[PDB]
Amino acid sequence: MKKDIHPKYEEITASCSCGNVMKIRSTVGHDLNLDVCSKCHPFFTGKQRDVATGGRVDRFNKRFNIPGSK
Amino acid sequence: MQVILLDKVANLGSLGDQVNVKAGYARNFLVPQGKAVPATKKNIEFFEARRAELEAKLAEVLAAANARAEKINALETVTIASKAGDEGKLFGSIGTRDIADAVTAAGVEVAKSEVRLPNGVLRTTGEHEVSFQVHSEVFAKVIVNVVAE
RNA sequence: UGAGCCUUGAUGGAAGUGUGGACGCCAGUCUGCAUGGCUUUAAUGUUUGAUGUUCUAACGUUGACCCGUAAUCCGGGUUGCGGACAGUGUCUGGUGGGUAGUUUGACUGGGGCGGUCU
RNA sequence: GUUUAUUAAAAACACAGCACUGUGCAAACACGAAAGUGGACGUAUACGGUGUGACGCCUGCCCGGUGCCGGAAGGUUAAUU
RNA sequence: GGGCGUUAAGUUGCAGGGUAUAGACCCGAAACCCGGUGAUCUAGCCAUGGGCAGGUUGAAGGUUGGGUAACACUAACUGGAGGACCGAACCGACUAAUGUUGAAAAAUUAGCGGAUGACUUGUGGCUGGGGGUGAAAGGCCAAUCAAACCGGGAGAUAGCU
RNA sequence: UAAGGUGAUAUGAACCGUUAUAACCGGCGAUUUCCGAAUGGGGAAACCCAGUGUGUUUCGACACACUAUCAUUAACUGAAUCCAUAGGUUAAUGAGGCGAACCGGGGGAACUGAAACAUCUAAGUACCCCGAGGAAAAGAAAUCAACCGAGAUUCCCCCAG
Ligand SMILES: [Mg+2]
Ligand SMILES: [Mg+2]
Ligand SMILES: [Mg+2]
Ligand SMILES: [Mg+2]
Ligand SMILES: [Mg+2]
Ligand SMILES: [Mg+2]
Ligand SMILES: [Mg+2]
Ligand SMILES: [Mg+2]
Ligand SMILES: [Mg+2]
Ligand SMILES: [Mg+2]
Ligand SMILES: [Mg+2]
Repeated sequence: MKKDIHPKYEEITASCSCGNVMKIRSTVGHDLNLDVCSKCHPFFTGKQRDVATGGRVDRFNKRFNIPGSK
Repeated sequence: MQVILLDKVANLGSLGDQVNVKAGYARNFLVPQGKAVPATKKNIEFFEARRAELEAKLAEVLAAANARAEKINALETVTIASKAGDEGKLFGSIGTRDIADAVTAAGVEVAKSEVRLPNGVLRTTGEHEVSFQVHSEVFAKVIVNVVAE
């Protein structure tokens, strides 16, 4: 639902089988929290994968300079 | 896999490693409160000035901190009874305070962060040995004793 | 304890007496040490895979207490217990009907049952 | 004893008894987005779930089939490299 | 040699015959799907209040007198049980007649069962449709229930009348 | 603008007007109870209750006026913890709700057809949700071409069923 840093997902899709299922699929990603900011100290964001790995090449700061600004 | 300790701590590096280091280990412990590291362009070049500019410390500073084992050795017996009782045991707590605080029983003061004793001290009353460890370059010697009341 | 590079060895300071490991078509040679005047393969460096040792430093805490707060959430702080474990991400061997992908003919004295389709 | 009020009162449901299994208490489990509540103001001689079958006398033989419980040495076997 | 061609005038309108894509002559299902409205009936349950002349019988236990070495045993009095009795209110519906274009879309009349209990009732609250509730009949969920009502997909489809 | 005129179902009464502030029409205003985004709090809509200020005051009062919530900024206050934040107060701006269709976007059927039915169709239609405008939306090559070259996006007819 979140993965804040990055968008998210929760888009639907149909999970076909052998030929076809007109069913539906959805909810993905995950969560976690408690991220230590070099500054004061951690607010627990509920990012997920692709969000967690993002806080790496990036920052922790710029990775937050948005969930604030905007 | 890229950091700069400088304040070596059992890690395969001193004065900060410039080649492949550990990863995910510093994200929560090393970097926080411990020894910050980021071996990324910016922080890198800034360390060169701390080294390319390089000592009077080994001759002078070492001396303003080496007299430790010499200033405190002939000391009068430490008489801080740790509530010896319980049919042959004690009541008083022996850990960090009574070891170092045993010096201001007349005035002088120290820092509880210099003690040298791996194991905690058994709550006895005998010749409590205290190997004062001010700095790596220089070590000292102290004692402690318990009485009945 | 395996294996890769490959580093130092055995095939392809001047005599004699000796000690050890080597293997045999076997009657033998190999090979360090005192006194005497490239590959087949072994050790050390290593790189890396295995078990097993120990360490703290991962972060965990659905323990306690303090504020926000006349909240059971959450966050911060103190404290305790756990601790580089757990757990997560990528990769990888298992296992995996738990799930999925792979319609059910016609003829016929209605149809179906039966029978037949060359 | 109970049941198809209004075509079935039974050999069906229940029953006491038996067994398996789960639950260390903020119990398992259930109602509930949560708070909270039931279980229980009980705490393994207790509570739940499954199957077998008031009180009395009892409840025989079969584990081949299916299911479940234990083992897991060996065979077969997924992703993965 | 044989197949197909080779001194067949076509083309563009207009009106018509046919064909193609379209509804598709008209009316009609039982149904499926989507979104809302419904627990003012009824089924359960929650909270808070009320009712039971109505009347009867009268077990176990006990108090006391008697009595026993002690009990049993007994006599009264108290006591108050029971798929107990008849029994009004109240609750329910076993039987027959009448009604059947009714007084009434389930009742009236005479009987009938329970009536201190798994009782009965007022007020308000909570469960929503493949869902609820159910001492279980597929019963009840507003005269509707083997899947409610309302609106929509919708002119569903109808080789049938 | 003007001789009439006081809206309609019915006059009638009592009247206003004929010159140029009587009507009547058009513009800008003034007023504009209660409810309704409803905004001081509550509420079964048009009702109920308060705080803090006010004027006239025969100086209790009447009514009036302000006081919702969010967001931006401003200043002031300000925890666990020195700091700093969290939080709090005040104030100025602004939003909030209606709205027919067209438009961008998030979510998205089934009947139906395939003479059955799963791929496929219906159709990204129905519908539901958000948003904005007068239109919206789109709009200067890491485009295409084929060794020739074209030259941003958009909309129209062809290429082609
Ligand atoms: Mg459906
Ligand atoms: Mg009563
Ligand atoms: Mg009843
Ligand atoms: Mg009579
Ligand atoms: Mg029953
Ligand atoms: Mg029942
Ligand atoms: Mg029925
Ligand atoms: Mg007002
Ligand atoms: Mg409000
Ligand atoms: Mg066809
Ligand atoms: Mg269609």
